[PDB]
Amino acid sequence: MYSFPNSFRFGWSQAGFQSEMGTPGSEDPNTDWYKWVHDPENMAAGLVSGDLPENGPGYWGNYKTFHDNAQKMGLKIARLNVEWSRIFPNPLPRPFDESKQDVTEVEINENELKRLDEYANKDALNHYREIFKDLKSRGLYFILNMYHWPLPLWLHDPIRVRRGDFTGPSGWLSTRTVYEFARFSAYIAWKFDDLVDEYSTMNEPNVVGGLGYVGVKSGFPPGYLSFELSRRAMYNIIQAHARAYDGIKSVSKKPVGIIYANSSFQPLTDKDMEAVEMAENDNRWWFFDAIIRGEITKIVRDDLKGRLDWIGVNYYTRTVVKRTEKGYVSLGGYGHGCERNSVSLAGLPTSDFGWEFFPEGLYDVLTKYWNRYHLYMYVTENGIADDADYQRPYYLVSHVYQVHRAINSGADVRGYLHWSLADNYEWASGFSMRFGLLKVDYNTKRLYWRPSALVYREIATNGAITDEIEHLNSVPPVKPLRH
Amino acid sequence: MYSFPNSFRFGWSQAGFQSEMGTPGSEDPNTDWYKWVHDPENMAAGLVSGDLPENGPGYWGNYKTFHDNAQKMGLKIARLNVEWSRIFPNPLPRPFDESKQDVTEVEINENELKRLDEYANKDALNHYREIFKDLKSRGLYFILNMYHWPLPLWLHDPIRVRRGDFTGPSGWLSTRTVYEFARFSAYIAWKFDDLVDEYSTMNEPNVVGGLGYVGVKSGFPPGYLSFELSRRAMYNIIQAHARAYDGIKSVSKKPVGIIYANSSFQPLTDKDMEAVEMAENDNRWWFFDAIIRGEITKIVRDDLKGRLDWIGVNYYTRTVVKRTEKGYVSLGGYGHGCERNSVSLAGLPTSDFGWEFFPEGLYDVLTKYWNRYHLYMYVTENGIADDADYQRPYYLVSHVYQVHRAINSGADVRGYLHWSLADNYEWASGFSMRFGLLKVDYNTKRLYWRPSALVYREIATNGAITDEIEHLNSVPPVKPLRH
Amino acid sequence: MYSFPNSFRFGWSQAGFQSEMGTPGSEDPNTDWYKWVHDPENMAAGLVSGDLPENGPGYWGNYKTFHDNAQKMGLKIARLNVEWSRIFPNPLPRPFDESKQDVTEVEINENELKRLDEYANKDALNHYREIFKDLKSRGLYFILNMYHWPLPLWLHDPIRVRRGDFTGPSGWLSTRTVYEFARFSAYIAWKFDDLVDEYSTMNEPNVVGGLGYVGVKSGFPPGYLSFELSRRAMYNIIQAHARAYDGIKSVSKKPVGIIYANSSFQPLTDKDMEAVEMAENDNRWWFFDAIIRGEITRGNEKIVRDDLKGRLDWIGVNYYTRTVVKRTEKGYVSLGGYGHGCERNSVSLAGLPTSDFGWEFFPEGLYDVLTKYWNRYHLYMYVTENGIADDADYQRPYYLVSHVYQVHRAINSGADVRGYLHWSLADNYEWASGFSMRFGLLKVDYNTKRLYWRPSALVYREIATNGAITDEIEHLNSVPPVKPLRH
Amino acid sequence: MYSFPNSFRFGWSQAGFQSEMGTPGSEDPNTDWYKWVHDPENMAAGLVSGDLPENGPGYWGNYKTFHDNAQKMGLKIARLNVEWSRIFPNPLPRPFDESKQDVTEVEINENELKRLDEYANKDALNHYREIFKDLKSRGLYFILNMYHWPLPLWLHDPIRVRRGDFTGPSGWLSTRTVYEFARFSAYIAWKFDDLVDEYSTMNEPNVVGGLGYVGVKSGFPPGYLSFELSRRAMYNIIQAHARAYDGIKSVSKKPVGIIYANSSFQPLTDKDMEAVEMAENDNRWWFFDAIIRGEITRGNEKIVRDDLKGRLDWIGVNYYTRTVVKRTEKGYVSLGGYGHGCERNSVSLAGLPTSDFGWEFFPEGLYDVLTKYWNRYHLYMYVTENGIADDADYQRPYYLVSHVYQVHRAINSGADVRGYLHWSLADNYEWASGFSMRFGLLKVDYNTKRLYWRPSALVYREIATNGAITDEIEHLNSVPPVKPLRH
Ligand SMILES: OC[C@H]1N/C(=N\O)[C@H](O)[C@@H](O)[C@@H]1O
Ligand SMILES: OC[C@H]1N/C(=N\O)[C@H](O)[C@@H](O)[C@@H]1O
Ligand SMILES: OC[C@H]1N/C(=N\O)[C@H](O)[C@@H](O)[C@@H]1O
Ligand SMILES: OC[C@H]1N/C(=N\O)[C@H](O)[C@@H](O)[C@@H]1O
Repeated sequence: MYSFPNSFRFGWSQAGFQSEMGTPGSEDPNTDWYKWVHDPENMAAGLVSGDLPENGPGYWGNYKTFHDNAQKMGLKIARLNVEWSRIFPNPLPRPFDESKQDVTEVEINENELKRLDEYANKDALNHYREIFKDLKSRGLYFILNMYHWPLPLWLHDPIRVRRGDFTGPSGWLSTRTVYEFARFSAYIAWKFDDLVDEYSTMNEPNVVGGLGYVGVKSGFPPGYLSFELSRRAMYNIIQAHARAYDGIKSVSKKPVGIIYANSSFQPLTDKDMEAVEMAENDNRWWFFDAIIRGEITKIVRDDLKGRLDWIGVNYYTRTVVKRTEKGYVSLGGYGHGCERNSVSLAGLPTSDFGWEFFPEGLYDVLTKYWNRYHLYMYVTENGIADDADYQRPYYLVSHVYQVHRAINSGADVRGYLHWSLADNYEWASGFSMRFGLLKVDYNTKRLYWRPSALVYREIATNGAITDEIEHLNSVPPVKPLRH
Repeated sequence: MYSFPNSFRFGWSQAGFQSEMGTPGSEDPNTDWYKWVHDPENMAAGLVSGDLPENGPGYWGNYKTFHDNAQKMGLKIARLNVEWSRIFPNPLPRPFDESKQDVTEVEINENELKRLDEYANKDALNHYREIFKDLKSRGLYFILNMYHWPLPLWLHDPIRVRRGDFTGPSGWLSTRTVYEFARFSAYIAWKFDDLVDEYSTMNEPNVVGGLGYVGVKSGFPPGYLSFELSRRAMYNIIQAHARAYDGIKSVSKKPVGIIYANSSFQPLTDKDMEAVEMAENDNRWWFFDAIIRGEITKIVRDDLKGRLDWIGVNYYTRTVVKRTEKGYVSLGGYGHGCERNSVSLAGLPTSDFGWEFFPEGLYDVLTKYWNRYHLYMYVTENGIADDADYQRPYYLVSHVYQVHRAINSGADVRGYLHWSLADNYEWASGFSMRFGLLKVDYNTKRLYWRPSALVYREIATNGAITDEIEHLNSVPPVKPLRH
Repeated sequence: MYSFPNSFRFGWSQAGFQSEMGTPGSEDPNTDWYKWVHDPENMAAGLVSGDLPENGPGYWGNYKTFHDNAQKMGLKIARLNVEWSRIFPNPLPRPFDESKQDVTEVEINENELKRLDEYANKDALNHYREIFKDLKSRGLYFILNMYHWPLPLWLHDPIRVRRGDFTGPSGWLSTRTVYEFARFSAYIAWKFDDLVDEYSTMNEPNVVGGLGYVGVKSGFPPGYLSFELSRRAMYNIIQAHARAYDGIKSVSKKPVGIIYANSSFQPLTDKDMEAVEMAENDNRWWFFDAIIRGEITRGNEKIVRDDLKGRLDWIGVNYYTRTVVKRTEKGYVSLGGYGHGCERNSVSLAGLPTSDFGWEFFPEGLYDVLTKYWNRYHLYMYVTENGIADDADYQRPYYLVSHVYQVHRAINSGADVRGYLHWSLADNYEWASGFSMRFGLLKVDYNTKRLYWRPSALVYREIATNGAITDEIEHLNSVPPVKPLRH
Repeated sequence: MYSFPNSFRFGWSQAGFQSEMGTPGSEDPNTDWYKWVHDPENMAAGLVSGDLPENGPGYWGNYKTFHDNAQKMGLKIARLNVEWSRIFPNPLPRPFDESKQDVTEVEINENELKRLDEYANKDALNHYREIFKDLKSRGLYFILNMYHWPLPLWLHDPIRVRRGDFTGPSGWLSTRTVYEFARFSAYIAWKFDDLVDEYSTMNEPNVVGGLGYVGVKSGFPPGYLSFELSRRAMYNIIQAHARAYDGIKSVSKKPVGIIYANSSFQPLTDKDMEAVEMAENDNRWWFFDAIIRGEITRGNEKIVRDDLKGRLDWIGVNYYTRTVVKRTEKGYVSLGGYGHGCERNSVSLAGLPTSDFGWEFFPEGLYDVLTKYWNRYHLYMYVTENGIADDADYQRPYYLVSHVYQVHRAINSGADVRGYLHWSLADNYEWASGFSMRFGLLKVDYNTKRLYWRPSALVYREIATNGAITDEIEHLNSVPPVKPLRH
């Protein structure tokens, strides 16, 4: 067996936009993402799937069922977010000089929170309180995340921006968003601190800036291709993180961290180890050096330094890189860039999404963070698109083993949260990518236990990979799978 | 949910030759099958795999572990056989006219059993008693089968016969075997009646005669190609069944049945329904009409009539047939005649063994037997070769559902026994075909729970296909599998 | 045997941007498409492959070898374009009210032509003359096409437009481009008419407008997503075609047609026949009714323009695969998993093999397309493109024979089809996809620029030299066996 | 370019039983193989496919058409056999001590030949003359082979032997067959020497003995499993070859060789080179050392037989794929998943594509086999068979060019190789597998008996007419791309 520390918790992560809608009464039309996936032109271009989130798994109405299943599964931790748009669906009075590059301080006090109070949707707040109380009643430790991608439409009209029009609400391109995000975060902590165990400001800010402004074929808002604007967005979201951290801490003593999108950077040949380090700097260290050490672009900002208590590690697969004349490049045919339901250039099985099986990468990522910063971590996402459940039992057990391995090496990792408890709306890809331990019938909103859920219940209830399921710490056999 | 009657039992079947050996001390070199798979010429011809049963899962030594796992899995029934060769490894004194075609009576009484007693291996008998006592102590209902293919070498030297030499011990071609089988069966019931709940005389006599003397590419002993001798073997094994039934009943009041190899015969087109009936007559009814009604080839034998209390239905897949000028033919590309790890001509997934997914066939077979004979049934075998466990969760739930369906239609089916609890020696194919709910590491003899075992535990402990696993009553998705 | 009329020609089609560059001194850096595929942001987004056209098959320098192989293969017809950008690399003097929606007339006279002649690149002109004279010396009948997608940069900066900046050169969004295209076409006809047998104004305007402004994941310039701007570009390209036809006719008596991208629209179920007609209207008839019958929609009204009516002598049918459509509450939709929307090197939802590009094998659609055009307009046709992405040459022998058979079938039904031009003689630069998609009868080694005959080229030679699908290769009129192929 | 010597010939090989029947009046029901494939028990066991040779490509009636296509394809050599059973359908008079292990001499003189002539079927003889004269009229050099597996039923009843009854005609288990084969070969030479350029005594004796008595799942007659009887049959077939060589030489001055089934033995790891040598000894050298050097094992002793020594003028190299071997405690073993032991239409354990028959693409092995024979014996060779089961023709263009290149390489290294004969010109009856395995350059429609040129036939014509792999097809000297193929 592989036994975990008595305090280690197994659980799951999910997001508001992806899971909440589906039950009549749950509809939240007020985000950039809602508008984006309903857009006629985006649909015709195939940038979005045509599936709509209001036809979703219905966590808003059915949360008690989700929680019942999580409890039966032996889970002891959950990470979810509140949707900003639900709490503040209408524009807030403008506060503050918008032309200033840096946002070093956002003053938040009791009076200001009471004023914000008057703009908040009370029905939304009460409902979230009901969801989280039910969550806590199952013995679930609660990590509350403030943001998992959708912005209020009054902060970002993504179609205007796609069209090249920067005169409207411009999302992460505007310091007004940084300012309001800080206040929103403080406001939520102020309202929910009694229920929350730990906080995250944000989920994967690198993906928001990266796919929003560079990887435009991904169909992420606002899909405006610009290196310069991707930089500006990332700069703003970093400041937003720091200002949200200060805002939360003005109102709570609880740990505040951040959740980030990771890949394990692997050398194509033994001559590519420098390329790996350059990739890690460019995709990981530059960001965390900003919010932990205050290092940014080359100065030190005291308002950025030390704004992090813990690191949420999301991990799915690797990225293979090679050294280049001018620098380095990532290679197609490995990691996230494989054919769906096939095999990578290394002969490793790929998921319904075309992502390569590579659990060793998780050990790489956890130990590298630990060695650099010595901040404790949760694995906040790890899972696989696999409606049939062919690969998931292996994917699950193998990655859990790599976590045990990281802890064995000295890394302080305090939980593993699978993505996800149930199938949900996979962004521009729609419902066809199914990540759940539980299968969703979208017609009836019924949840079914895929065999991996029975496997995870084994792990969670025992706090270990048991002797009986240890064989799943291996690669899915490729011979019976599609090539 | 699909709930079964309170008296219905879920369990498993296994065979002595396939599971017993593997632990030092368990070796049984005294069968036709042992000699057959060790034969240098058979190995060079590829008729046998080259794997040897003494390197097996080791039920002989490890039975307590098998039973522990079965109990944890919620199983309540088991069907196993004693190996004839273990109990009588040495030739018995010749009794009886060998030239007579019919064996209508075998006189067995107390004195004769006491005499046989003096030739029996006491160590083997005591060991089986230990295995079965442990089995009963887990709350397992016990179906004891007398025969599952290997014969004592002193009754059958299969290499001599393969070579065309009929002067030696000739197995089912000799009425001496019919005579000794009747006595052996009576002897075992006499020794074990206190432990046994129900009896089977034989496992799949049609396969012994069919592959032994016609389907010679299967590498089954003695591999002598002869329509005439296949008929003679089948004639003898039928009489053997009847004489074993009388012999058991001379010593016990408990139910005595037989286990038979079934296929669901399906019409290629709607013009082939006559072909189906001809196939069913030729492969099923002729045999059961002999041992139930005494009808044989065209007379009635009173010594054959009514020799059956129950029917063991083994079922894996269908056979597609078409009408022919001269009669009917079976079609390649369906049922058992598909490519391994692929798809049939109907687009249905095939197993590691090349067998087509067709659970509806089981409903067909159970209801047809019920309607003809009105004898109660157990599903004595059903399973799939699937080391990876990709298809098994679906195979398991789908077939269990078809049993529920048969019962719903009025058929008296009293249990479902999966083939098998753990991986074992798949005859001429060796160890590579893995049918277990539990995976065997043959190096250490350790057993692991494949996810289907967790699924089966759900079914068995609840006496139902539960709401949560009901989605597995479907065909494995073929898109992610090999074509 | 399937024998063709004695006058029928077998040949090939090729485009300037895709095949010219690759030999020393052949580079043409002056187009929208050149800038588009070199753009750092386009490359990082994966909109373009990273492959560059200047590393291509080298027709500019190696044309004699291309033509040697075409002659050896028994080909008797070719359709190529001149690249506008090579002839006019620098801007011409502003002539004309850019605010006017319609361009009903473009006056071109001999004096105007002689002025234009002062701005034309003479080396480029002379080189094209050398290429075309060699072509004609092989006994190849010559269809000269004026345009096959790239525009001079001075007429379109696609990066600016991608960024949503409409103050610069805007390509088909500007009537200036319409005006200049007319003059350009008249000019090329004026200079080359002695070498040309028939003219086409343009290749697949519907793709330029459709992928440029709607199908933006395709990585075609300017990649600005706008239904309204797609409509505007299509409106301009239609009037450009008409003005180019009048311009060519002012200087030549020869036939002037257009080449258009076709799909065979097929009903998912027997209840989807209406859906097909609606798709045919929306993707085909609306365009050809504008340039043949003068019928068109301007803003929100349905009018006849006398300046558009009758501007077409022949139709170039480009055809690769079908589109499967189904009827919807609000209209019709096309279905993934058939036609061009399949997995690469696999099988469609109908069990038909797909190409290296994920396009479904459906030769029957060529019969559908040819006979439908014939019955509507009764204008003669050439099949101006038909071919398959297939480096290994597994499917091409079947693809070629089967589609050629379908043209024999169309003629048999009464359709006036005068030739079949395979895409392409050799591998070339497949737009945003780069070099990996190989459509050639001849394989190109891009390192040495050497050409190799795939077995389909030997098959094609059998067809062309005999003017028939011979008895000996007739079995290739069938679907490539799927069992040995990837699924 | 890979150019061959001016004297080198490209051609094909074909067998009587596999190609002759299919036309009215061509049936030969009088062989062991005919009875074997019609046998009800063999059919029900799946030992044989159920396909029947009398439904075959019809060379007996259509030979002129076969030869027309071979001439069109530029072929200059052919190797065929006469079927023994057609010439002597009824038993001959018993001559000779059947209990003697060795047959050191078979006296044949002109008087004996004239007596044999009284029993020969004259219609069959005249028909073969007609076939062979037509063959020679195409400029085809003629290798006549005496035997390619089927024996007259009066010499072998394979069902009896399958049943373990050795009292009837026992085929290669009886010296009577050795004795009669010698007379038969002398006889055919006597009758046909004016038409023949070179002779082979037999095709692949090692397969006859090996699959007949050991590899019994292959469904080859008599399918009686016995190491000892396999040894006995191989011993007899060896002496039959020697006696047939002396018999032919008594009547002809022409070269007399033998055709043998080859595999290239390859080491799994660098520690398996000894294993290869042992496999080469056991599967190849032991046989050829008997008939060239007279070295052999009788019962349990190693002797030189003067009556076996030097009975060979040339070696026919048949080659399809490799065998991968590894060293074992007790010796060596060959490995599944490489060579002929792969899944059909898939990839081997080495990632190389497999044929319709599950045979791995390994042209390098032909170089290995040719040079090894050359270095051991210094006898000239023809590649007498090489080809692939491939109905679709996906892999054959690569298979053909690559193996032909390997023969060019062998000659380059000094090996005297005088021709390459593809198996086969057209599809035919593949033994126990039936018609489904298609090896032809030409595809056969078995309903009409029409022949079609697969693209590989056009490729082969390029090679044969030029006497070279030309520059234009040189890219086919490569492995078929696996990505678009089934795995
Ligand atoms: O793609 C799976 C999963 N992965 C994610 N990042 O990699 C997102 O956080 C989550 O919203 C998404 O659903
Ligand atoms: O082939 C699976 C299984 N199936 C069986 N019959 O179909 C045999 O009873 C059993 O011994 C064998 O292992
Ligand atoms: O996609 C192949 C081919 N097909 C075309 N239309 O479909 C284009 O005219 C041509 O430039 C392109 O290369
Ligand atoms: O298996 C193809 C071919 N190969 C052969 N040896 O390998 C035989 O001589 C020939 O008869 C057979 O048809």
